[PDB]
Amino acid sequence: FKLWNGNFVFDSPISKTLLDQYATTTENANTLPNEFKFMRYQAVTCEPNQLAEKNFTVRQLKYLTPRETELMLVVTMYNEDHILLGRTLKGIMDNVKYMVKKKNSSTWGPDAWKKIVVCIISDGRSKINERSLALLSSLGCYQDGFAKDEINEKKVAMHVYEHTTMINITNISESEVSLECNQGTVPIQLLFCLKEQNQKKINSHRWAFEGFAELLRPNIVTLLDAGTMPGKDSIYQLWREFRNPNVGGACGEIRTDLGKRFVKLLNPLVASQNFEYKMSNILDKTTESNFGFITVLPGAFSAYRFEAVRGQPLQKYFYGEGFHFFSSNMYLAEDRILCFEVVTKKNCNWILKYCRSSYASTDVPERVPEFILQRRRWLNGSFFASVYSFCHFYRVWSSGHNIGRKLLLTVEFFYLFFNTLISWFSLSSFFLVFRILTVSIALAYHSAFNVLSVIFLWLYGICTLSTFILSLGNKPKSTEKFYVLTCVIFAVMMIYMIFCSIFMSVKSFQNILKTEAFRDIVISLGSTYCLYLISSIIYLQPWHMLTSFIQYILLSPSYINVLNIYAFCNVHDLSWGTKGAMANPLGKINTTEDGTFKMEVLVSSSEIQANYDKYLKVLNDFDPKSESRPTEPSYDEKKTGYYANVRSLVIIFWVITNFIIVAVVLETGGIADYIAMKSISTAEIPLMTSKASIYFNVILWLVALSALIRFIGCSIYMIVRFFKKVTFR
Amino acid sequence: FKLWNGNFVFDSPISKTLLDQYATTTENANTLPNEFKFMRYQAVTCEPNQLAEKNFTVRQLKYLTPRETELMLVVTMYNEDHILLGRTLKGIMDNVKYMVKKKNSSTWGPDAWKKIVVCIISDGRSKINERSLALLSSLGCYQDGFAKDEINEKKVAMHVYEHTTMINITNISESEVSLECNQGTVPIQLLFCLKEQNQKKINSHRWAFEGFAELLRPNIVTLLDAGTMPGKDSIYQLWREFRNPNVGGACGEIRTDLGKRFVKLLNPLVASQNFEYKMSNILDKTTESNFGFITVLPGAFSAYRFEAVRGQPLQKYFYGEGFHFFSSNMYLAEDRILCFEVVTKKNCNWILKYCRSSYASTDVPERVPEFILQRRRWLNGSFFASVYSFCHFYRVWSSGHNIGRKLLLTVEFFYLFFNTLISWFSLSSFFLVFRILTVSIALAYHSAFNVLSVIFLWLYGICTLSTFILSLGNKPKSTEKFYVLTCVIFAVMMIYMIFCSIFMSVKSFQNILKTEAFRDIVISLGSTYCLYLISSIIYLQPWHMLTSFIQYILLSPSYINVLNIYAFCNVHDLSWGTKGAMANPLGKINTTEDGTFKMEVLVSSSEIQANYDKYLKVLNDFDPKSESRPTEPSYDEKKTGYYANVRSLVIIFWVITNFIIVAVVLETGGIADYIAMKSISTAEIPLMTSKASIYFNVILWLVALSALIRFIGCSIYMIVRFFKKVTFR
Ligand SMILES: CCCCCC/C=C\CCCCCCCC(=O)O[C@H](COC(=O)CCCCCCCCCCCCCCC)COP(=O)(O)OCCN
Ligand SMILES: CCCCCC/C=C\CCCCCCCC(=O)O[C@H](COC(=O)CCCCCCCCCCCCCCC)COP(=O)(O)OCCN
Ligand SMILES: CCCCCCCCCCCCCC
Ligand SMILES: CCCCCCCCCCCCCC
Ligand SMILES: CCCCCCCCCCCCCC
Ligand SMILES: CCCCCCCCCCCCCC
Ligand SMILES: CCCCCCCCCCCCCC
Ligand SMILES: CCCCCCCCCCCCCC
Ligand SMILES: CCCCCCCCCCCCCC
Ligand SMILES: CCCCCCCCCCCCCC
Ligand SMILES: CCCCCCCCCCCCCC
Ligand SMILES: CCCCCCCCCCCCCC
Ligand SMILES: CCCCCCCCCCCCCC
Ligand SMILES: CCCCCCCCCCCCCC
Ligand SMILES: CCCCCCCCCCCCCC
Ligand SMILES: CCCCCCCCCCCCCC
Ligand SMILES: CCCCCCCCCCCCCC
Ligand SMILES: CCCCCCCCCCCCCC
Ligand SMILES: CCCCCCCCCCCC
Ligand SMILES: CCCCCCCCCCCC
Ligand SMILES: CCCCCCCCCCCC
Ligand SMILES: CCCCCCCCCCCC
Ligand SMILES: CCCCCCCCCCCC
Ligand SMILES: CCCCCCCCCCCC
Ligand SMILES: CCCCCCCCCCCC
Ligand SMILES: CCCCCCCCCCCC
Ligand SMILES: CCCCCCCCCCCC
Ligand SMILES: CCCCCCCCCCCC
Ligand SMILES: CCCCCCC
Ligand SMILES: CCCCCCC
Ligand SMILES: CCCCCCC
Ligand SMILES: CCCCCCC
Ligand SMILES: CCCCCCC
Ligand SMILES: CCCCCCC
Ligand SMILES: CCCCCCC
Ligand SMILES: CCCCCCC
Ligand SMILES: CCCCCCC
Ligand SMILES: CCCCCCC
Ligand SMILES: CCCCCCC
Ligand SMILES: CCCCCCC
Ligand SMILES: CCCCCCC
Ligand SMILES: CCCCCCC
Repeated sequence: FKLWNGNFVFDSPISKTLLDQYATTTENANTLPNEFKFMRYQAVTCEPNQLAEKNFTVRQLKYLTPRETELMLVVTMYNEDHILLGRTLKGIMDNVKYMVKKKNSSTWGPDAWKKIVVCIISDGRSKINERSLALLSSLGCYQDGFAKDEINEKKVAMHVYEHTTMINITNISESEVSLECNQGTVPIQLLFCLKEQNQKKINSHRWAFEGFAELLRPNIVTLLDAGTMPGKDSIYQLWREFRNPNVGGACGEIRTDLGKRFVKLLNPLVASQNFEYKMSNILDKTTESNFGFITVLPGAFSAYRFEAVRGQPLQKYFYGEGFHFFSSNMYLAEDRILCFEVVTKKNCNWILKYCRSSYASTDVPERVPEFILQRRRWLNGSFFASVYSFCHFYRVWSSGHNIGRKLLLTVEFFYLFFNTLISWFSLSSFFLVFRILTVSIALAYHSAFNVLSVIFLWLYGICTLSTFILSLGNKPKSTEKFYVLTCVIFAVMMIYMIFCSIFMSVKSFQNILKTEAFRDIVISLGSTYCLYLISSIIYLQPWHMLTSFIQYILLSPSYINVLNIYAFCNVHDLSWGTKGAMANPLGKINTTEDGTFKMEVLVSSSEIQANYDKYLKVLNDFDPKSESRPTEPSYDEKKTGYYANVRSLVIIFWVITNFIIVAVVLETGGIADYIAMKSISTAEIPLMTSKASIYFNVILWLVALSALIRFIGCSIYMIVRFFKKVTFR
Repeated sequence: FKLWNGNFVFDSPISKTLLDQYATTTENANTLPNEFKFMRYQAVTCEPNQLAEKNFTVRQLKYLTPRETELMLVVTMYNEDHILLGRTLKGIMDNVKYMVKKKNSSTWGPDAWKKIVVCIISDGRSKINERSLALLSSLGCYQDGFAKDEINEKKVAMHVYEHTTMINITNISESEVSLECNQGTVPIQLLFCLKEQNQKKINSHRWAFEGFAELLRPNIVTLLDAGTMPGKDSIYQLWREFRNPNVGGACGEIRTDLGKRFVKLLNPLVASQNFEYKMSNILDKTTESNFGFITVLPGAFSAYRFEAVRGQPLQKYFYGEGFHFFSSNMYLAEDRILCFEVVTKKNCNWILKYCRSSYASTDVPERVPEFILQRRRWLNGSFFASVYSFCHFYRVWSSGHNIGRKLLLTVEFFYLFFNTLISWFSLSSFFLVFRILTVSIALAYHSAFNVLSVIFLWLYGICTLSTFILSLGNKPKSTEKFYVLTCVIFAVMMIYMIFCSIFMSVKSFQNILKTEAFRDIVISLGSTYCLYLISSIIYLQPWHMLTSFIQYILLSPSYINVLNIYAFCNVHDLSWGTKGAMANPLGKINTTEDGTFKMEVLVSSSEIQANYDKYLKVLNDFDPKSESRPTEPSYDEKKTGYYANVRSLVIIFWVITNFIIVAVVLETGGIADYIAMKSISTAEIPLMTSKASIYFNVILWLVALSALIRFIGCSIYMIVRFFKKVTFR
């Protein structure tokens, strides 16, 4: 063969069984376009940054009339099953089919399938699922065979497969995938590109944004994840948000999958997450979109404009530039930095908008060990992305917005840090609320309320201590039975804490009709629970305020005492290092010959004496006077020693600054003794002071105050969207 | 060559420069015995258990008159310097020289160097120090060259080098080693045997006890360690302990090296360990030897009788037989099991005796991070070896002792467990002593004693919490500067605690001459410190009660709060597992040809269709109805999950059972509130109760009581030895 400009570009045909299916579609089975009956293979053996410099090309450039690209759909995966992968492909194909049948459109039409380009980017050739790859092979986009790993002393970086198929999935069952090819199917051009070795996930986005997108030059770049299934017309609704030239990014809403006939609602750990997803798409995202800055939830469905993300925003996302705090830990925020660098771009004005008429369902974990490992990634990233934004809020004023937008963004950057500070102090708030409430009901009614207030404290301190020891030196998959018991214990504590307040409040009412507990039934149940229901009704989805609202309350104590403790003890996921310097000089003959053969035996007396004097000389030049610097750690074992130091300094500052709040309200830590000894000179300790009644009201005023802003923000968004709908109708 | 019975046995000569030195010794430089001018090499390529079964042999068996062995000295090492190795060899050579000049002896004499056989067992061929091996090469016991790694599809297990040298070291300086060969030097038979791959240290003892010792068949087997230097005649004095046939093992005493002209006494961390070594060889070892059961200190100098340790004692030391508590953690006790299985041997009667006229000096750590990592091995082994002995104390009565010895051993097995229980509860004892003493001086004199009692509690709780976080998820070599600060803080706390007691006691005396603090200067300073001095004077080494007694007191709080915390959080030294299943099918050509060459390209349409059909068939047979058992952990990654579970269960039971003692004396943990609420029905909390004065005397009575037994035991041993000396004179 004659390789093309130093590159191995091969062109193979397809199976005979597959071509016959395509032949039935046309009205004359004699000829077919070359794009429908071939599969271009090529090896890259270079970097994604210099893909266009090494005379590399894609299949879209070399046409009689060059094709333009309007949407580039990226779909990353890593050893997912062949059922999770099919769900995303089925959702993608239906949207493309929908966008073809549009009658009146200046962009889309009956020949609009030449714009969308699907791009699957797998990770690792030895880690991809065996069954998932067979699904791609059944679509005509994979052929076993050519896997050249090197070309002229150049290891290949990644393999590129590409083909324009005409088979789209019809129905995904629980154990089967239905494939069909009829007159009502649209062709989908695939660009399956498989990587060689495992390189995390940020490198996968580097192969797309800096790689193929640099050759195709699309308008919009949409990000997906294997498992997420877009809706019937979710692709089209998200594309309509770029009508005005100010938007530089968008995302829809994400929903949980309830199985078949709503069967997955009996699980207390699935119904709990069904209420948390709803309350995040109704109270938080709308309020963030009002100002003009949003952060996409993990697993969601997002799209960026390729003109906005080009240059500085992409330079500080991939590389980001030692061992400095804001440069070495910045990978923990995932892509939340990309959303922040777009709004604050110099001499430009881009805003992020939240679309509501585009949804994407997904599955959720149903076991406890698997559910803890997932939130570990979310919490560590949502905590660092708000500390980075607050310390760099001055960069908004160097942008190109007007005067109103800058002031509106500065307020939101403070309102987010206030929410972060509330969540940082939530470990010492729950204990104080639990302790000032059980004691206060024992000083008023006695009876059996005196022993129950001592059993629950010891049952709390034992479960809290065991979570710190099992998170610093153990895995959550080994000891699975203990976490379930801890969750049940916390749920029971929550039930008792709820009952005590109702009892005290009803007694207070009966003793004044026939105060800390008087306004406790007025602000924590009348102004917090009512606004949630009103906001849900306004959002026109009021069917989750009774379905799965009880289960979320019982698992509330396990969101701040089992999930925050594990997420802070595992920040960087270090691995130290073993290595080893095996003796390179080895394999001295094999003596395979049974006998006779003597090989080479040194008998040279002079050589023997030279060797003996060569070992005798080593003991001479030993003087340690010039003490050389000890062998410093490489670079891979010295960076690990830095991740272990910035992680032990966060656990200490999180425990010490939370115990100070407890030793100012409860007068623990030896402070009450100090007052008593000061009072015995000019001698006893009260059980409860007056500082436990001021604090018990402040921590409940902030809870209902933060639920008041989320209602005004949710209502303004709907009011504006209703007028937009009326005007555009 | 004609290999011997399936074994590669080669015989090389020595360097010409080395033979000339030997030639000067004899009175006729014409001939020399073959043992003095050759070096036998052999590869083992088998197991130590079956060394004699594969027709293997040593150089001592094939003589005109077979030689018998009286002492087999084992010297293990692992990447030690060439100065530490020379110190042991110089000490060994001087003892052999001393044992030759004895005039009247029925065993030793002028030709007694044929009995002692030195055996150096290095570990790892790629880990041995390159400079230390040159010292062996300069002795005529190593030749670079033949290092065959395989023979007829059989990997070599270990390499055997052996030669009878005649050069002994004269003086070891700080940077040089002096070698000489004169008329007053004795030959030493070396058996340097170098291992192939790193296999810990228990395997090294298996190569000796089950290996060479099975062919040489010695009388006594002495154990050493590179770095330990025996005394002038320490070998001979330890051999005299086997005169009577009841002894089945012995050991001497170990001392610290004070450098040159006592220069290493200025270090507070070296002087502290100088007083701990003395108090262990004067109060503990003598008392244990009185009963008849002793445990050798780490790094010491011990000897066993090969007849006593043969069979069951060696079968349960190496193998010891699942995942059971007393079978999987038994490797933590090192060789302390061997000492226990000798005394309780079935139908036999062996006792362990402690010799006092044989010493061996060694170096000690002088940095803090290096000192913490060493005691981590000692504490984890001395705690498990006493729990195993107490739960199996019934095995003494099945032995062959008389009636008195069984009763004497049963008492000692309880007295050791009592000492272990005292040390298990030492975390909550120091805090109680520190807290009941600083508060009590603030309720009597006020002034500045009210603020100092609150600063020290907060300064204690911050240093105690940071030691649990830095030991469960960090290495002690990284954060070196924090441990030094923690030690200084604890030392200052100790000084303040000492001053408070003296102040209170002198006030108590002055207020009765012109009670908890009255007998506090009578039992904790009059009956504890005096008995130490009396025992030291009786031992005839009373020069360490003022030299390094102050430094040991200041570092006393750091022996139970920095060393016990780190030793319990790191019990098994687990490493989890990474592994990885790299794609075995790989290496798809190299395409090295610049052009033209097409190699093999499949174009077979039928084969292509068959391939497409075999990838299409995988999606068919997928039915998950028969849910197979998930892939269980191998055996190496499942055992690690068991070591992590038995280690988190020890840290929890050590913290919970120590906080209960604090919540019964100080009435913390919510218990005082319970009493107050019970008292408000039929309402305040006292600062100090009467249980803090009963406990403060009990914990000081046990301290001076345990120092009273160690004096009687130390005196009885010396009284008996004096009569033995008088009778044997
Ligand atoms: C010997 C200890 C064994 C257990 C170790 C557990 C693990 C980690 C280290 C813990 C360090 C703190 C040990 C406190 C020991 C204790 O039981 O001491 C009590 C409680 O004292 C209080 O206030 C209670 C303080 C609770 C602290 C919880 C953790 C806080 C972390 C940050 C610590 C910062 C400094 C805190 C200093 C106290 C003193 O009671 P009292 O004599 O005043 O009772 C007077 C009644 N009339
Ligand atoms: C929110 C916590 C943040 C810090 C977490 C630190 C790390 C690990 C988990 C610690 C679990 C225990 C938390 C105790 C919280 C606390 O500050 O609570 C106090 C102290 O209470 C006491 O007694 C002091 C108890 C000290 C316990 C030290 C460790 C013991 C380990 C085993 C625990 C076994 C169960 C113990 C139950 C208490 C209640 O003070 P009060 O309202 O009675 O003061 C009345 C004055 N008139
Ligand atoms: C008569 C006053 C004392 C009554 C004590 C009753 C205790 C009942 C405890 C029941 C279990 C509580 C949860 C473990
Ligand atoms: C004088 C009476 C004292 C009674 C103390 C009762 C203490 C009960 C502790 C229960 C702990 C339960 C842990 C699971
Ligand atoms: C199979 C995984 C289940 C996870 C949730 C466990 C239950 C949590 C709530 C318990 C409530 C108990 C009320 C009595
Ligand atoms: C005079 C009425 C006394 C009522 C006492 C009730 C005690 C609490 C009972 C329920 C405890 C929590 C069970 C989960
Ligand atoms: C100095 C850089 C390394 C820090 C390692 C962690 C030190 C933790 C102990 C000190 C905590 C101080 C809290 C006020
Ligand atoms: C070599 C030592 C490196 C220490 C790095 C410490 C970085 C600062 C950590 C601050 C943590 C603050 C948490 C709120
Ligand atoms: C390292 C910082 C330590 C701060 C300690 C603060 C202790 C609490 C002081 C409370 C003062 C007011 C008491 C009523
Ligand atoms: C989550 C809010 C943290 C900061 C405020 C905490 C309370 C401060 C004390 C309030 C009570 C009054 C004490 C004098
Ligand atoms: C006049 C009564 C109060 C006096 C307070 C004096 C405090 C002195 C503290 C000195 C440092 C203590 C160790 C940090
Ligand atoms: C009403 C006056 C209260 C005074 C409280 C003083 C607390 C001092 C705490 C010192 C902590 C030092 C840690 C290193
Ligand atoms: C170089 C390593 C030193 C280790 C010991 C540090 C000092 C311990 C004792 C401090 C005493 C301080 C008295 C004021
Ligand atoms: C009436 C006399 C009062 C004396 C007060 C002494 C206070 C303690 C001083 C030393 C503190 C510890 C220093 C290391
Ligand atoms: C009374 C203390 C109970 C502690 C339970 C939590 C620790 C469990 C560790 C893992 C145990 C695995 C075998 C059951
Ligand atoms: C698979 C779970 C294994 C758990 C093993 C637990 C063994 C017993 C540990 C007891 C520790 C006692 C310390 C005093
Ligand atoms: C798991 C075991 C828990 C035991 C709790 C014991 C608490 C202390 C009881 C003290 C009773 C006497 C008080 C004066
Ligand atoms: C180290 C000894 C541990 C066992 C005994 C601990 C003290 C027991 C209580 C003594 C005081 C009296 C309480 C009623
Ligand atoms: C260079 C590192 C700076 C870290 C700044 C952290 C600020 C945290 C919030 C402080 C105010 C509550
Ligand atoms: C972010 C939440 C912080 C903690 C708020 C209070 C939790 C307990 C509420 C109990 C209601 C009965
Ligand atoms: C969550 C509530 C659990 C207990 C059931 C309600 C108890 C109400 C008591 C009212 C007394 C007047
Ligand atoms: C930032 C750590 C928590 C403490 C915040 C300040 C508390 C001041 C209390 C003053 C009481 C008089
Ligand atoms: C973050 C908001 C903190 C508000 C603290 C208010 C404290 C008020 C003390 C006096 C009440 C009468
Ligand atoms: C099978 C495991 C048995 C462990 C026994 C431990 C005993 C510890 C001492 C109990 C009495 C204080
Ligand atoms: C094994 C030792 C346990 C703790 C004994 C008491 C320690 C503090 C002594 C203070 C003397 C002034
Ligand atoms: C270890 C002692 C440090 C303080 C110096 C001695 C103080 C003695 C005070 C006596 C008062 C009567
Ligand atoms: C074994 C764990 C520590 C507790 C030992 C028993 C204490 C009993 C105290 C009884 C007080 C009335
Ligand atoms: C291990 C020895 C424990 C001894 C406990 C004695 C308790 C005595 C209580 C009554 C004193 C008057
Ligand atoms: C998943 C079946 C119900 C579990 C209930 C746990 C409390
Ligand atoms: C770059 C660090 C800025 C800190 C600001 C704290 C208000
Ligand atoms: C130029 C910086 C202006 C900050 C305004 C904060 C409200
Ligand atoms: C972007 C339209 C003006 C906003 C002004 C906010 C004060
Ligand atoms: C009144 C004391 C009761 C102790 C046992 C409660 C279960
Ligand atoms: C899946 C394991 C369930 C254990 C329940 C313990 C209460
Ligand atoms: C349309 C701008 C609204 C700003 C205030 C949002 C709460
Ligand atoms: C080793 C030189 C003296 C150190 C003293 C540390 C307190
Ligand atoms: C084999 C376990 C014996 C336990 C004895 C406890 C006294
Ligand atoms: C046969 C067991 C006898 C035990 C005696 C203990 C003193
Ligand atoms: C071994 C000599 C007899 C000892 C009896 C101890 C009671
Ligand atoms: C009397 C209060 C003093 C507080 C500061 C002590 C250093
Ligand atoms: C060797 C490092 C010494 C640090 C001293 C800090 C007080
Ligand atoms: C010679 C036996 C002595 C037994 C008692 C030792 C304290």
